[PDB]
Amino acid sequence: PEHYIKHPLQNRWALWFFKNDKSKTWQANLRLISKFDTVEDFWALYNHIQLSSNLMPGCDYSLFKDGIEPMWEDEKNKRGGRWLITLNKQQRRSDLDRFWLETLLCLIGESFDDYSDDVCGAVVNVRAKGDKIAIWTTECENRDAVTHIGRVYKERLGLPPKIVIGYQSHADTATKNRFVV
Repeated sequence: PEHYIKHPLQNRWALWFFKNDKSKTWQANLRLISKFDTVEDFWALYNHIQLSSNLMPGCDYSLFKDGIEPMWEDEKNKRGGRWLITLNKQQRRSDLDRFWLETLLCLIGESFDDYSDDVCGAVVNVRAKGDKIAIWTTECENRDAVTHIGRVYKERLGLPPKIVIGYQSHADTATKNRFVV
């Protein structure tokens, strides 16, 4: 049966796109692209869309578990936060696309062991002043889960142990770091 069945993923995922249009509210600029729940359907989608480095400034991609919208207000994000990766203008070229794909694989591959259930999704923001990639988790007070996801993520990204990344709550963002690894 390994011959003809697609490989189902642990979760079904939704990809979202955001395009900055000052005519519209922020929520109105957020749009679901499509969903998938197999490895094959993931790659069909990835191979079909623009690399993040080719997006116009002001655009975002978001990959979230089906039923979680990529906004702070979702029940699964209101008490959560994000591990934040900040990219200077030069890293748009060097690391943006490879960091984002690694992040996508950390999500769909459930790479954070027992704490993968705390993952909600990830977001890449393409911006003229500097890009951002982040993994969103559901509960910023679960120190074990947050710091563990943060350590795994930093290692999968290949970041030097010289560098530090930080985790901030969405509540703080909507109005500093809570954890660092």
